[PDB]
Amino acid sequence: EVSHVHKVECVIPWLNDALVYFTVSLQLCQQLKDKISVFSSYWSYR
Amino acid sequence: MATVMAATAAERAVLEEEFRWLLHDEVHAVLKQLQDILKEASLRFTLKQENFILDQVKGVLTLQGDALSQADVNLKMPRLLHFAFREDKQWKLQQIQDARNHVSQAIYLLTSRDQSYQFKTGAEVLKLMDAVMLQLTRARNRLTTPATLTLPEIAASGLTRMFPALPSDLLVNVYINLNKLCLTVYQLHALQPGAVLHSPGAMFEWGSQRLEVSHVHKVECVIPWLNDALVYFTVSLQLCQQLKDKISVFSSYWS
Amino acid sequence: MATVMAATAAERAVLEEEFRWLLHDEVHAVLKQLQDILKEASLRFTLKQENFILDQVKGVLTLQGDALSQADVNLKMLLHFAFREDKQWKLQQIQDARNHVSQAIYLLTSRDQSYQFKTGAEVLKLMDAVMLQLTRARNRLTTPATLTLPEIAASGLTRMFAPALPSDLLVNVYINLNKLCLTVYQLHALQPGAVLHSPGAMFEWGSQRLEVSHVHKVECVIPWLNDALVYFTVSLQLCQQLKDKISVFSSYWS
Amino acid sequence: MATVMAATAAERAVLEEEFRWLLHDEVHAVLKQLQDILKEASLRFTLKQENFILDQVKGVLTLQGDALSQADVNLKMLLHFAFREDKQWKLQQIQDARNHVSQAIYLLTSRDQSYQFKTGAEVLKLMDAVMLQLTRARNRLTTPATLTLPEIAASGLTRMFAPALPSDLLVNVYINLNKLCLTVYQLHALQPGAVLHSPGAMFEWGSQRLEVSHVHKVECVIPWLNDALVYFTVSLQLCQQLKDKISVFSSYWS
Amino acid sequence: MATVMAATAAERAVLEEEFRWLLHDEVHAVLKQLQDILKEASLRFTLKQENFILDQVKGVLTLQGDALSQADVNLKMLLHFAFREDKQWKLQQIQDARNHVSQAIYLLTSRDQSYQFKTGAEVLKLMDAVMLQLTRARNRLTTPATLTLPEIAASGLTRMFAPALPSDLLVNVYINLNKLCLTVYQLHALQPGAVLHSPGAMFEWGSQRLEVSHVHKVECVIPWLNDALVYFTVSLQLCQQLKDKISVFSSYWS
Amino acid sequence: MATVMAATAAERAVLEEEFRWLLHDEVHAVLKQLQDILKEASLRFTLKQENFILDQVKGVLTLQGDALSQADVNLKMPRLLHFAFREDKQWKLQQIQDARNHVSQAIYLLTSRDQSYQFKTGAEVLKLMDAVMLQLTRARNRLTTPATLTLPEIAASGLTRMFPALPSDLLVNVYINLNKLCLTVYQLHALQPGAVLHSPGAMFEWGSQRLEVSHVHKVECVIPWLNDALVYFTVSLQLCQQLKDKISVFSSYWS
Amino acid sequence: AKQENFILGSCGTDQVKGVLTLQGDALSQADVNLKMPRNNQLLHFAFREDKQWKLQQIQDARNHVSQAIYLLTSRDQSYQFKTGAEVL
Repeated sequence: EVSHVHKVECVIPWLNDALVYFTVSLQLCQQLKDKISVFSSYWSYR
Repeated sequence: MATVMAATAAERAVLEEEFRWLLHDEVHAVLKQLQDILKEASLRFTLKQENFILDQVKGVLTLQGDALSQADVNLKMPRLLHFAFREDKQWKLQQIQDARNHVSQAIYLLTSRDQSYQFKTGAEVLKLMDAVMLQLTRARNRLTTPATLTLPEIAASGLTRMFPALPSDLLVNVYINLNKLCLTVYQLHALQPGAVLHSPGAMFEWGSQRLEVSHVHKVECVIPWLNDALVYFTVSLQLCQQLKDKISVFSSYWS
Repeated sequence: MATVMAATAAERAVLEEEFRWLLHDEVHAVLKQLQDILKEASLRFTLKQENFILDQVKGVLTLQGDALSQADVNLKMLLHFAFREDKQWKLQQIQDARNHVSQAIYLLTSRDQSYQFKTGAEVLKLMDAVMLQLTRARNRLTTPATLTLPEIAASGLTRMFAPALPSDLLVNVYINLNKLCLTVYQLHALQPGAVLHSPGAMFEWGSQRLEVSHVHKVECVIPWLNDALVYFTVSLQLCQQLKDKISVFSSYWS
Repeated sequence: MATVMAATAAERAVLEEEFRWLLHDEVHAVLKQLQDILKEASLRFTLKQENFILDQVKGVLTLQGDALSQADVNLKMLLHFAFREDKQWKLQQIQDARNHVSQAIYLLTSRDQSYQFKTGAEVLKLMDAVMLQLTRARNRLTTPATLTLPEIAASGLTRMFAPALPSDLLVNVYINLNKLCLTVYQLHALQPGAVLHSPGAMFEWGSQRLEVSHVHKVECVIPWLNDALVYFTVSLQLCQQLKDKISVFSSYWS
Repeated sequence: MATVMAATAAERAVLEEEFRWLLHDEVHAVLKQLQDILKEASLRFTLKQENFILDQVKGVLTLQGDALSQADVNLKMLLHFAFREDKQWKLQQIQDARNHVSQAIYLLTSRDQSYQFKTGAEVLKLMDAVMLQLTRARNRLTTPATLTLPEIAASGLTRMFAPALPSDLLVNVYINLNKLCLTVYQLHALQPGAVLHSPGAMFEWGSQRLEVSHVHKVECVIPWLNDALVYFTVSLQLCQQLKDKISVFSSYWS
Repeated sequence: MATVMAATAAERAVLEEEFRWLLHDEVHAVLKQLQDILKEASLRFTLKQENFILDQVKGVLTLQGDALSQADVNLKMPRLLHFAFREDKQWKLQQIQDARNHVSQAIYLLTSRDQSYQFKTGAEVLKLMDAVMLQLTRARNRLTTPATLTLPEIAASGLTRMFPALPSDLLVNVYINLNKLCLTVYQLHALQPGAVLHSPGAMFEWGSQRLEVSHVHKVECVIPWLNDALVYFTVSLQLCQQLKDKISVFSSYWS
Repeated sequence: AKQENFILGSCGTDQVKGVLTLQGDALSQADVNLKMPRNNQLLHFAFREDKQWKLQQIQDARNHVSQAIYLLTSRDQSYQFKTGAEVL
């Protein structure tokens, strides 16, 4: 049986950087998708 | 008594949930059917007949997909003249390209969704339906005769350049009208010392000269695969509308 | 099965209904209590002590309702002052407070006590209105900060004393929450804003520039003002309690 | 040029992202601190002094948690009173306060500390909930104004004294923010409302009409109540600070 | 009849127009007054007394603006302390308050006084902004509750005394609304949170665990802080009055 | 001066009130007219002609209300075959039932209101109008040719079972198109080792076999009472729209 | 420079403290002090030989990153797209 639980933690700066990069990239992708959909809904991409 | 009310509330909650699953299955069924129909509609725009014969002015046009690959025209005057393209050249009909784009977008809207999520209110389905229907109605609308094409725009069109090379008493326009490939010849008349009418007696300026439409000759021919495509659009629109209506009935029923 | 479910909507709906009747009775109980308390608060303002004695300045003021009917003041600088004729200086704070009380009571008595309880937002609006009136009355009773020394000078009170008084003295009488306050400002013009009310404050008056050299403040508790304030506090709490219960109810069944 | 602009959306988006991680860490830091402080505040209410001595009336009260286990009172009118058996009178204010604390702590411990910060409106809602619980606890600890003399009479406390006591006396024990309060109301029925709690207040009880002739009030500071209140104040300020920082952030990047 | 009705829209519209010009003049009057008062409040923070004397601990502090330039302290435990060099400890509360004042004044002076009165919601927004700045200044001046003993220890002030001082003493200097406050915490580490600031409070510092054994608090009124606070209160009331009049107007003609 | 402004304000208040009564009377007038027209439209769906003769394929159909009581069909092949129902059986046309339901609902919307209340803003009238118009437009839409009927749905329809009993090289469909009773015969062709087109060359699966439509024969005949009903729908829709527009003009006029 | 040693926990607030050396996805060291079971005792543990503890989360994430980059780089960046749907 678990009697006690001890949890310690630390920010990992480069992991944090990675997450930030993932999020920002996701945002770039969605913005591009939105522009493409907006344009394409009326005009042809080519 | 609280036990009655709780067991009870569980009974209504169960019925509503089961109905939510029914509606889930209905939604995805209709969506799948939409992808099938719309992909067939898509297949109609790319390669079926290619040569078409179009009154008192006659024409043989070879149309491959969206490209009017050739256009051979005979005009019977009070006198007959005969025209053709540069042999090497193709005139693209923008309406078909546009329509094909809208179809492509609709199909993307249908295939870029996870067909595996649990059912919700429906407002999201409603938005999907609106998007798809907008694309379909736009495709159909583009296929229809554009009213806002001026005679100077027709003159400035590449099609005039595309013919033996011919005078400035004649303008030639080829367009699509729903389910019909259309050839129109405008016979003109320079005037002695707007542009929207397209009827005999319409006036406009071109180049640096002022011109009047003297006569208009209109011939047309049904394009079978365009007709199939339009039929597909209509059916898809109705399927979408039916799904929207059922979702509304459901949502109002349990609220 | 649909019969189970119909029985079920019925029993839930019955419980909720009965609870709305409970809340109905509670609302009107509280409202009636509010009218009682507020009418007593009202009775404090109309007509109980009238003479009041207010350590280097002392004064005897006769206050009748909102009217300061007499003010006999002794100042050690001993010089002595009184009112002329039988004239009364009205303390506007009391008038204003009485007005807010009157309005609250109107809000309570001009309503249909055959309410057949609806939702509660209407009750909530009523509660807000009444509470606004009460809090405003109490706020007015409190010492007004935004009174300038030139406004004090331009007040009729300065004109009001017998013998006719000097331009090195200003007299102000006001109410601070629940105690009659008498303040004497001793000035003297300087050789060749107005908000601080403290020694060393400067301001203009008439066509001359003056500085407050010191300030004398005496005060005395007014029992019926205290009663009124207690009534305001209790009424506010009753209102708040009703609002909170209504919110709990409405969130409970929604 | 589009490449410049893409680089540009990238750098702005990176800065904003990093700042959201900062705000993420700040939020959880504050939340953890709130749980610590509030759990200590909670520990003050459960089980530290138990015997308390409360100038013309004096009393010795033994208070265990929310239960007034004994109350031995001497009154100069000298007469002497005590509890019967080993019975305890519960002070509901403490119970209520403890409930609000319990709720706040639940609000803090029943949340996912793997938040991956979103916007802040959710944090803001949490902050509002907790602050409401704290402010309510503190408000309850404060002297309730809306307690009528007949409610005091109908309270079990009157029944609770040994020897069995007279109908010219009422006894009330309550908590005012942080100090145990004992009040004795001396009455006497008149010959052929209820809210003021002051000498000269009139009310009905049983089938007889009574008037408060005078009131005796003694009080004593309760150290752990004071600790709890200090905790409430500090927690409220921490919450407010977090709300304000979130608002600054959200307005800054919007 | 339409002529009657046209005349009629004309007369109503004229009355409402004239009243908007009245409200226009009132708004700008109040605004100008606010700039005057707030600029004086501002003048209190920049440069008037500088030396202050703050019953078992006593101290002489020289405070210049926001900078505590010197602090000579005597403690009975008699031991004596002072600053090193000619260094100044800045009291951040004063800096913050001065910032809020600066912002309020900007809000007032960066606006077009050729307003041609519109509706009032814009005025209301301005009033809200200014009032927020004032209330924040005042709140900051008040004693911060959320300061932990380890934060006090980590403060530069502990490092700041000559002779270099012991680890059984902590010194904190802060401002509480309007009076310079000096507090000495007497500690002693125990044998093998931090928020209460009272005797018997426990916390960690460095790598050791410490408990506050007792606390000594002395304070002294700062006259110009008091003036500033009075200014804040008056400004807040002026703002509130303007808001209320605007609301009455807008509800009156709607 | 306040007396001027008050008497004055009373003058405008009086004019606006009187106009509100005018609009009240107009609203109820239009509503009554709607009940009359719609009840006549309703009466058209229940009992007028019952026998109908419907190109190169011919038919005599007996239609009673919503029930196709009999359908006698001659098909002229390259060779003629003759078909009839079980004599005893009736095929119900769902479009008519649906339309009749919408009409019933519209009439309920009109008759279940107190024709005696004082006039208000109109938003309530606007909602009533929207409801009624939705019912009418739905009735009309249902009467129209349903596009979303697949060939396998036609095969799975009871109508096929209803005929002497006939092969699986023939499918028979009877439906309504606005103002025309329609009979369509699909001539099929099993294929050697979607379904939406309804045109020659369309493919689909049925039973456990794969089939292709080889030819399509379409005949139709006007149904007089359906035409009357449709005319009624159109007129009612216009009456509703006119009332909506007038109410909007009023409400914008006095705001 | 990129950080390799990380401090988890404090001496006073926690009963566990650790200095973990994390290299890429690999936990190369975990040097841990535990103040258990009593508040004056302390036990000590640390990695054994030159071992790598793989944090699977980091490896997986890195794989997905690689795949995304592949999707972007497995294209002729002089490739004109045909429809908008292809880009989507």
